[PDB]
This record gives sequence, structure tokens and C-alpha cells, in this order.
Amino acid sequence: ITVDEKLDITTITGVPEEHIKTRKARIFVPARNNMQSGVNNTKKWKMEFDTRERWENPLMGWASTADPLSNLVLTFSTKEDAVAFAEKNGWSYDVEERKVPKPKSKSYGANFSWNKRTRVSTK
Amino acid sequence: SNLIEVFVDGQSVMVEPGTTVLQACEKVGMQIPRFCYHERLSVAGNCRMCLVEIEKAPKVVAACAMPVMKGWNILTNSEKTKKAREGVMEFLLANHPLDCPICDQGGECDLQDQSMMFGSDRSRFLEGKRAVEDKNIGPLVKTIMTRCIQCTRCIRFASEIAGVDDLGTTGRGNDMQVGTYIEKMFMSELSGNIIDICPVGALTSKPYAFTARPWETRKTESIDVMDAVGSNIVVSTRTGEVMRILPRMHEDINEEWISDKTRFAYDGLKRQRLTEPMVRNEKGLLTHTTWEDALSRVAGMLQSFQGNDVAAIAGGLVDAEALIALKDLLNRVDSDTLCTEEVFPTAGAGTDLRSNYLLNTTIAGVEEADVVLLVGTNPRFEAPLFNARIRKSWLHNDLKVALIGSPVDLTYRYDHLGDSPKILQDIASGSHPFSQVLQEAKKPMVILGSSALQRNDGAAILAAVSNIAQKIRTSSGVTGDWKVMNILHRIASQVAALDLGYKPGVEAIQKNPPKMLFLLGADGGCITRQDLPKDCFIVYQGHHGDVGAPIADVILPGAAYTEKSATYVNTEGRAQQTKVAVTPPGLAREDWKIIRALSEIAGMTLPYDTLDQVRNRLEEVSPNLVRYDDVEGANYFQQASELSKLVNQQLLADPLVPPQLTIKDFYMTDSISRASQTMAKCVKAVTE
Amino acid sequence: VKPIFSRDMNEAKRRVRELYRAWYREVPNTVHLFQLDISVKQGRDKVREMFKKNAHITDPRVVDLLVIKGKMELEETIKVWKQRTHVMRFFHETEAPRPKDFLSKFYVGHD
Amino acid sequence: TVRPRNDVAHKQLSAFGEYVAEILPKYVQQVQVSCFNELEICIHPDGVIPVLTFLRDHSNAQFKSLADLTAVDIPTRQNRFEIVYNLLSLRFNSRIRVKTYTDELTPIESSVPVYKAANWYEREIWDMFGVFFANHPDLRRILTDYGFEGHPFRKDFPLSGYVELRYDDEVKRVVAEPVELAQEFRKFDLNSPWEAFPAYRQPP
Amino acid sequence: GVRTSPTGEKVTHTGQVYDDGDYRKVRFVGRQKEVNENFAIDLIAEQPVSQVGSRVISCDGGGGALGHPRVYINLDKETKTGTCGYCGLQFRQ
Amino acid sequence: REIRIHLCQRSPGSQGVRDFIEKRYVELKKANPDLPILIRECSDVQPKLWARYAFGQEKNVSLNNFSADQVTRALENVLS
Ligand code: SF4
Ligand code: SF4
Ligand code: FES
Ligand SMILES: [Zn+2]
Repeated sequence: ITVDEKLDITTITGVPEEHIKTRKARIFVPARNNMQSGVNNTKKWKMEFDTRERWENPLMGWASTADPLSNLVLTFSTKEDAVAFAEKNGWSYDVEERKVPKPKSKSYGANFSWNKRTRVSTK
Repeated sequence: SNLIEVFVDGQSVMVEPGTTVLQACEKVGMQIPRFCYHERLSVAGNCRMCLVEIEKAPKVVAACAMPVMKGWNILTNSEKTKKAREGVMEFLLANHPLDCPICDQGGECDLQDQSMMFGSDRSRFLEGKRAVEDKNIGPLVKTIMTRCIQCTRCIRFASEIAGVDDLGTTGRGNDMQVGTYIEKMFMSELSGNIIDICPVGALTSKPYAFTARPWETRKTESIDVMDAVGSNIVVSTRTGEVMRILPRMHEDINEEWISDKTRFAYDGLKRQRLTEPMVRNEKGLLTHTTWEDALSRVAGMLQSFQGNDVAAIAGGLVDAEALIALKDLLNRVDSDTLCTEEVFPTAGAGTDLRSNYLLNTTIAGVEEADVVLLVGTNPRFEAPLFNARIRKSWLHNDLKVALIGSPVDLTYRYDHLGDSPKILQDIASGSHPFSQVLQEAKKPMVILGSSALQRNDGAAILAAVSNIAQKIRTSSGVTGDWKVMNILHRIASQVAALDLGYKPGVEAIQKNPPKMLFLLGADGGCITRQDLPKDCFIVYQGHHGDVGAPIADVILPGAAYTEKSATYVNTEGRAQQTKVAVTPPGLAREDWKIIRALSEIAGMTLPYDTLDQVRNRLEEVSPNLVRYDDVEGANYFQQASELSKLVNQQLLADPLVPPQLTIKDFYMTDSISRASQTMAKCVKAVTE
Repeated sequence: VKPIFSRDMNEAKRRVRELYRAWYREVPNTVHLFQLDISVKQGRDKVREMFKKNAHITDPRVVDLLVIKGKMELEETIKVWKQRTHVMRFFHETEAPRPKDFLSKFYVGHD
Repeated sequence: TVRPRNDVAHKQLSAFGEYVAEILPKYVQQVQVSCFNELEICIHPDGVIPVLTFLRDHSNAQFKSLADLTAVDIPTRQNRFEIVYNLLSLRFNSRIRVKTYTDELTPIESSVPVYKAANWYEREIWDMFGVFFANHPDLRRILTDYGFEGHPFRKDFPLSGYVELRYDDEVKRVVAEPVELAQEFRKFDLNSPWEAFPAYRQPP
Repeated sequence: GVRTSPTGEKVTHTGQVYDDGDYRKVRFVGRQKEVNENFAIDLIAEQPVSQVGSRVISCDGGGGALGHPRVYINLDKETKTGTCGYCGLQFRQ
Repeated sequence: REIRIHLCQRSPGSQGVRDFIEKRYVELKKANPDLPILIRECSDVQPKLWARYAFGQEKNVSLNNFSADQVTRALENVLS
């Protein structure tokens, strides 16, 4: 009883001060490190916001920042869910496509070739 | 239709015949611990860590070696597979020094992450530990061979992809040293990738050395400038300072490697850069002034002069947001006469049509080529990533490559067809050493370098490529969707300027001298005191000012590639968006904000409020630079070839020789890497 | 079948009218009983600037949630809890903001 | 073997995974989870009061006591909040979890008539998360300031806050609020490569 | 140990002379600058180079008492004495 | 001063636009040698003949689902 179903776009009610409209979100899956050859940081979406101004503090030596919303990393299972959450918050998003590793047929038999020039020299 | 059904822990998976055990496990989501195997490199069963037991077999086989046949139940979490991984890990760390505090690699280390998860908690080890004498390989790569696990991955890297052949195994048993026997100073292209190839802390960056640990620095994705290919590399920042730049895996940008000149030269942006706006004082020397006062002195001349007597010469480290703003400040306020620093032909519809401006064939499309007929250019000096792609296309598949126009050192074979512009004219007709191979080919491609194009014979080299490409592809060569002619621009901004609507070359400034020139990031020798025959009033706007900065009246500081967040065009024709990693030093501002504030100080104000407003205006001028990381091929190549052939020009007598034709030549170039502590140390040791 | 919070579409606007009616009568109570601070006229202008930000009415759920939130942040001063002029001061007076301009923000230091 | 823990009462406790499920409403049960002698039941938001009247004074399951009323905030799902009612039996000596799901802004049926302790934890969820509860008497801010914006826990906004810095400036009595500058939190990018655990990885 | 600046304030372990135009010098007006008398750079060269009979020697501070991970150093090179990553101690032969 | 035209890889709005790009554009370079006419577009978007005026002005004309004869007539009027 009493449903009152209304279809409309999501809006921010519990929102902070004027900083959401200026800052742009970059919902992109984190790339694997150059040295570490393991895929575990990948296959999970991360919504990291663009970094603002940073300067060395006159108090000591640390680099203090005025920008509050900067040091947060969110997790998402689907690309459609991350895009819907960004619209729900209010901030404009620039989504990047996931770069999947291409399947390359790396066979051991190619190392000892006769006709082909793909023969491995000195082991 | 060439598919085999096999079981990983009892779960069904369909695989192509010829694929390895590890390749089949990647399909379901499993990842077997590895040390030798790499996605780009070849296969070797050296370490024997990727052991995985398949049922009904007495011996455990490696994931590297075995190709998957019909009917295998690969057990990853059996009693023997766990004991195999725990066993070998104890052998790997028995003769490996306790160096984790003094090691340059921290959390990124492959031995650390794997030994904690797969290896045993405690070691049986009591006495032993071998010690290896370290060999000084180069000033760019620090080498401590004590920590090396003799995995044989760098040796394969230098032999198969880099093509230098210096590293090799010497000795037997424990006494085996990886490296060059003759103590030769190893310096070549792609040498800044061998630090990332090595899984352990044996090979590390000497300019970086010790600054931050992998977990401490926050990673940020950006497209690398000052390179033709435009490789993607995640720049790491440790509290408002760029510490290390490491490449990320990408299909379009060659491979999972960055250029040697791009990766090692991280300190170049931090050593010398303009911090405060400097205006020319009454005495003579440039002095630091307020931002409101320095802009007012620049706006006083800019608003006063009108017509064809105002022209901007920009090229080098220029962005797409800078290109859209400078064109809106020049063409709207006065008459448009904006020029590019890099010389490019525009006589026979050069700027018009996207097929003539940029390379038609994709950067990844070099692998699917029958024969590469390259023009007079050095691939080793200009774009090391593209030279690696051409070598990988030569190693994996049989494709005869020909490079005509001054012989130079290359990783591939040879097959040079002389060293003359007349030989290129003979190649268009029925040639004897060439043409016959070009006629009988599946998909031939001709790559014309910008190194020879920026000379006296600009139109002559362009007509030979259009006449040669038009007679080959349209007649019998191309059978469907295939590219014939390619142009790889040396400068980073040259590919972006031609697409936007800038006049290429310094000929526009040479024909009509301007009164006041606002040269945005002037690096090349185009504008000088002898070149301009009037009162200077030159405005220099760009990060790292060493050349061009002394010959300026009002210099405004700008942000570098790591500073400003704007799009950049690739050689293939792809717009890659760069993100801001660190704040600009001093009172320096962004490229899009610098031109908008100049218009606001003057009478005529440009329609721009934010970065989104500048992106919308850039989308209206060119739709190709609107979509990020999406490249589209240009149509009508035969129409462009007919328009270019109408112009008549005589061929030059001098051979098509590249300006950079040495191993030491590609160290200090394009002024951005010239003011560096790392690059100058490398260049001095290259000759000595 | 679906939750409606408090009201459906039209009645939610009348709850805002009910909220504005109650909060307009409470500004003399936040001066005489609480503290003078600024002014009675400026206190009523402080109400208008708060509701001008909420011009984006699109859902009955969003409006009603703001009403319930409004029946706590403005109900705090009716049954007087510990604020003592330091708290319950919505208008920024201590800090001076930079105006939105291409010439003003670039001269000072922004983005 | 020394070092791991042994379980034997798992099968005896798994009977409730059938018992409450055999009542069989689409209104209540949905999904039942049981691991390391603890039960997790996730229940549709429309029924919470009729669910908690059950397991209370029932002859087979006599809990009577509510210890925890924790809430899980997770941005991955369309239903953002996973409110967990943790119950404890003193007669049978067993613990059960009554999980629920609520999206961005939807009221759940609050357990004020069922439990007299719930109201204090119900105010805590409305503060930290912003999840409004229907049929609740006197919903007030406890942990937050009397002039606080947003909801303190929500993963949308930073750890440092927005009105963090408070000066005793030029004004004699008024303590400043809207200044947003603070010392930088070193967010360490620590996340180990290679998956350490089998029987957890899912195919795409 | 370290050379004194023309301005006044003493240099630390690294070459840290404050600029003449820099305002961050008021801190040391009135109250003294804390600079260590013993400099570590000069103390490395002060310690004598020890002789080794065998090919490979293991470095230690003083067992488990003094903090040092056991690192084995190769002594095949004649020129430039081999040193561990932790101490400034050098070894010959 | 320079004229710009947008062309798509798709079928609608590019059936007549590519016909003007192959038959008319080759003659357009010969007809107008001094005035630069650059039409560099390949991305999937609605076609528009946005051409800039002599000084401080830009006018955009719609070219979506336009005839091949109509496209040549509109380009001639914009050039004058
Ligand atoms: S390579 Fe890894 S395990 Fe070896 S010392 Fe370095 S950090 Fe430690
Ligand atoms: S130096 Fe590194 S990459 Fe080369 S063999 Fe040793 S461990 Fe492998
Ligand atoms: S990783 Fe397969 S044998 Fe070393
Ligand atoms: Zn030591």
C-alpha cells in the first residue's frame, strides 16, 4: 500500500560546500606496476579524484595540502556501478576504458627454429 | 574450430592450441607464481617456480614449458604443488643476501611478495651464502649482481628485443655471473626498461637511486611528452615531487615499455624551471615582478598592435589546450599568422586532410606488415619505442625491412637501397633493387621520417612518397583496408598543431616579420635577434627555459607535462589525456589559464571559464581530439595524392641524412632534457 | 510497494511551507534569549540564502529527507542546546572568499 | 596439528540454516550464510519488525537481547548500506546476524517496539550514514556537532573533513569554522600483488 | 667539522646554508642552532681498513646485540676496498 | 578565415558528404589556392560545416542528411 514511484535523476542532499562542481573524478582501473609482475591490484575499479595544489610547509619539511577531498580511493565491481555512483555524488566523471592484456601465443618451440629468424641465441 | 576443452581444478575452459599452462590459467583468473615468464618476452624454464601438478603424472611440469593438449586436470592447490612452491623458494633464498633495507626495490619486489604467500615461514639454512662482485654496467643503471637470482630475463631482453647482445651467463653452479665479461659500458636505447624487467633488486635506476619506497609514493597516470610514439607511463609522486616514472602496459603505445630518454630524465623538470614572471628592466637584465604587473606590460602591446604584424611561434612542449587558446587569441583579436617550430611541407595540401598530416598506419599495425620501406630517418635516435615495435615485427614474423637514405646503426637487418634522393625517384618507377618486392607484398608500408622532411627538399621528399605510395597501393598492392604512406613527427607538438590548424614551418614568420611575437615554449632555432629586424618585445611562455628565454622581453612561467592537465596527440593519430601529478613550482600557471588571463587583461576576452569550457571549444575545432584514447583512420588518400602531385619541385643533390645519427645524439635533445643532472652525466660518459 | 519517506510529490512542498513558517517565528527567540550577534533583519535573510541553494526539486524522497534534516538543525535552537554563539553560526564571517573570475583567481592562486 | 582451530558444532548450528528457511517467506529469508559457527541471514528491508518479533520469546529460538546494531557502508552495490542486527541468546547460548539492505535514501522499518535499546543505535546510524528510520521517536544528533554538514562516515567524503580547523580569531567569543586547510595525510599505496587465497576468486 | 657559512649559521650533515634573501633565518636569532659536533662522513674515513685472509667475509656489528643483518661481501676486486651496505667498514684481500 | 567540415565513418550524413569530399574537394583546392580549406574529421559525430569568417567571427551550418548538390551550393554561399 502507498508506493508513489517516481523516476528521476539522483541528487546530493548530504553534500559538503562548493568543491564538488570544480573537482573532476577519474574512474579508471589501476595499472599493474612495472617492477611487480602480479595481477591483483588490477581487475577492480578505483575512483581517484584529481590532485590539487601541494607545497612544502614553512613549519617544518612536510608537504601540506589545503584540498580536503584528495586522499580517498574507492572500490567498485562494475564499470556501470562506478559511473552511476559518480552521478549520484554530483561530481563530473571522465571514465577510462580497461586495457585488457592481449593473448600472445608464446611457445617454447619457436626458440629452436630452422626456417624462422626467431631462434634464441645463447640460451 | 581450433578449440580444446580442459580443466583447471575441475572447471571447464576453452583454449587455442599451442597455448601454455600459465596462459590457460590466466583465462579463469588463476595466477601461478613466476620469475622467468613475461607477457612480451620469450619462454624459458630457468627458475622452475611455476610448477603445477596435473593428475596421473609422476613428475611435476612447469607452466612455462608444456603446451596444453586434450584432457588435463590442472591441480593448483594439491599436496605436491604446495610442497613444490615451498621447496624452490627455500633454494632461491638460500644464496641471496639480507639486503631489503639497503635494496632500492621495496614493496615492488617479486621475491618478497611471493615468499610471504607461497614460500615457507622459516628456512632450514645454516651455513653458506655466496657473494658476487658487482660490475659497473652504466651511469643510468646501478648494478648489484649479489642480489641477482640468475633467472635469465635481462639476457633475453638484450638479445631478442633490445638487440644489443652484451649480457650473458659466465660460469657454472653457484659461481655464475650475469653481465658483460669485457667490462663494456652498456648504453643503448630501451636501457631504462631493463630496470623494470628485473624482478629483484639486482638492476635499478642510478639517477633515482634512493628517494621513496613503492608503497610511499602515490601513483598517477599520464602520457609522456618529448617522444614521437607517446608512451603511457604512471608517474609516482612522493609529497609534491616527481620521484620515479615507470611505464604501464598498453596495446597502442608500442608495448609495456617507455623510452630510455624519457624514463631516466625525471630530474630535468626539477633542476631548472621558471618560477616567477620576469620582465626586462631599464638596466637590461630580466627582473622578477608581480603577476598583475607583468601581465599588464604584455597586454599593453598586445591590445595596441593589430593586423598581420602579430604572429606566434609555438612548438615542442605544447598542449592541445594551449593550441586551442593561442589560436583563439590570435585569429580573433587580429589577423591569423600563427607558426609551428617544426618544418613540415604544406605546398600540396599538407595541413588539409588528416591522411597527409599524420601517419595513416597504426603504431600496433606495424606487426601486420609484409615489407617496410622506410625513408632517410634514424629509428634508433628518434622514437626508441617505435624501433622496438619494428624489431618485434621483424623477430616474430618474417618481414624484410628496407631503409634508404644514409646508413645508420639499427637493431634489425640492413637491406639499404642506396643513399640518394634520386634513388627515391627511381623507386617510384620500375626500380631494380626495389619496387619488385613492393609489388608482390601482402600489406606494404612506407614510413617517412620528419628528420629528412625538415630540410630544403620538403616538397620533393613528399611528392616521392605520394607518387611512390600512389603507384604501389592503388595498382595491385593494397587489397582492402591498408595504409601506404606514413609520417612520424619528431616533435611532440607537431602532430597536434597540424590537426588544430597551425601553419607548419618558420616560413610564415620569415616572409612577414611581426612587431611583437608571443613564442609559447620556443626551443628550436627559428626566432632570434638577427631574425627579427625590429624592437624585440618577445614573450616566452613555457616550462624549463634555457634556450630562447634570454632573448625575451616579458617571460611568463608555465607548467610542464607533469604539471598541466591537457590532451596530447600521438604520431599514429590518437589523443591521450594527461593528468596532473604535481603542483607547478613558484608562481607558474597552467597553459589554458595563461592565455585566458591575457585576454581578460586586454579588451577582447575569449569564451573560457574552466577546463571543461576549453575542452568544449577544442571539440568544435577538431572532433578527433575530443575523444580520449580512441584513434580513427583518415579517408580519401587518392584525392590527397592528386592534389600534392600538381606542384613542381626539383630534388636536392645532398643525400637524405638524419641530424641525429649517433648513440650519444639521442641523450641531450629538444632542450627539455638538456638541462638535466642525469642526462648530462650520461652523455659525458657515452664518449668517455 | 515503494517507500515514500513522509509525503508524495505535492505534500512535500507544503511541509517546506510548514518548515518556513515555523523557522520564521524562531528568529526573535535566537536574538533575545540567545544572543544579539548580528541583526533580526539579517537573520531572516540568512533563511532565504539557505533555501535558494535548494532550488533543485526533482524527487519527493530528496525533499522529505531535507525536511527531516531541517527538523533537527533548526529544531536545535528551539529547544536550546549548547551552542553559545561559537556553534549555530551558518554564515561565514571570519574568512574572506575570492570572486569567480579568470583574472582574479589566476592572480591570487587557484586550480 | 598445532596452530589451527577445530570446529565440531558447525553441523548442529547448520540446522537453523534449514529451520528459519523452512518458514519460507520471500518477504524475509532470501539468502542464508553460515561459517565458523555463526549465522548470517540477509533480509528484505520491507520486513524488519515482523522478522525481529520472531526469534523473540519463540520456544525454539529465544534471543531476547540485541547487543550490536552495526551498519556496513559499501559503494560497490546499488544498495549502499548493509545494516546488521546482531542478536545474542542467553537461554540457548548462540549468536545470530540479521542483515538488511538499504540504498541511498530509503527508510527501513525501525525496531523501536521490538527492542528498547535500538533507538540509541538508530540515532548513531542516522548520524554516521544518513539512513532515516520510519516510526522512530525523537531522532537526534549525538556524535556530530549541532551544526555539522554531511555524514561523518560516508566513503564519499575525506577523512580530514571540511570544517576541521577552529580558530580563536579577531572576534572575541565566536570560534571560526569554515576554513578547510590541514596537514596532509600520507595515504600509503599499500596493496600486495598476487592473490593469496583460493576459493574466493570469481570469474568475470 | 663542517665549514661555517659567511652568513653566520653552521652547516648540517648536508650542505645547508640558508640564502641571504630567504626570510627563514629569524628562527635562529636569539636562540642557538642545534648542530651535531660529531659528523658521520669524517668518521667513516677515520676507521681503519681491516685485512681478510679468505675470499668472502660476513659483516656484523656485534652479534645479536648490535643491529646488523649478516651481509657477505665479495673481495675479488683489488682496487677500491669492499664495504657493506650498513657500516662504513672496509675490507681488503 | 579557414573553412572546416566534419565527416563521419557511418552511413547517414556521410553518403553525400564523402561524395563532396572526393569529387568537389579535389577541385576546391584548385579553385581556391590562397584560402586554406581543411576538413580533418573521422570520429562518429553529426556533420557540420563550421567555417570561420575573416576576423573575429565563426558561423556553423548544418550538413546532416543533406543532398550532394545542396552541399556544393551551401559551400559556395559560405565562401562568398
Ligand atoms: S630483491 Fe627483494 S628480497 Fe632481495 S634484498 Fe631486495 S627487497 Fe629483499
Ligand atoms: S639481473 Fe635480474 S633479470 Fe637479469 S638474470 Fe638476474 S634476476 Fe634475472
Ligand atoms: S617462471 Fe616458469 S620456470 Fe621460471
Ligand atoms: Zn656492516
